[PDB]
Amino acid sequence: LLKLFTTMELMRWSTLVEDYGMELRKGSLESPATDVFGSTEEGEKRWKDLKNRVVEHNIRIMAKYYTRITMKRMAQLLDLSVDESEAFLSNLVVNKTIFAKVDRLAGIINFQRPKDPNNLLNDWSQKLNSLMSLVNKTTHLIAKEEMIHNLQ
Amino acid sequence: NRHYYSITINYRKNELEQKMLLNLHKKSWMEGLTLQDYVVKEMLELAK
Repeated sequence: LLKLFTTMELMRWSTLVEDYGMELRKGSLESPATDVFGSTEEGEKRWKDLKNRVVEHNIRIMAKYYTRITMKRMAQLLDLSVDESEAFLSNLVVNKTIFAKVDRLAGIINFQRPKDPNNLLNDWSQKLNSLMSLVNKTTHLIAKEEMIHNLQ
Repeated sequence: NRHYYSITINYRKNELEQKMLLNLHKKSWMEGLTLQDYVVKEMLELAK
């Protein structure tokens, strides 16, 4: 459960079927696994919520990542196919708080979502970081060079 | 001025100190390390 939540990295739905469907037969507690998974009229709606969990498990880290990957590669790394991608990603683009990017044009998508409104942070990051690290390069490299010629 | 008058006070040179105060002053205010800024993208709108 926690491993499905720390940095999350991908998941396979069938390995989850294994790990959390052998718990519906293995008994130590048996009633919460019944109420969440073993039940049908609500437990199967919670299986649907588990499908929400596996697809949001996809979508959260794929909103964190994947700048310039294609689409069939996307669906096969979603572990759910392209029609399943339009279903399973329409019902989380109705979340309408993650901005992503797809195109067709033959079946090929792209990325870099904000269309880069930046020439500013290039200067900021690049030049301020590099120039201040270079003014540190004096203050501490000649410090260590003077140290290694204190000890010589 | 009933029994008072000011006096001359010059601010005389210290060759031991004047050029190095100038060194402190200038070479610590010309970019500090002289390598730092050599803001810029919103003063566009501010200046226009």
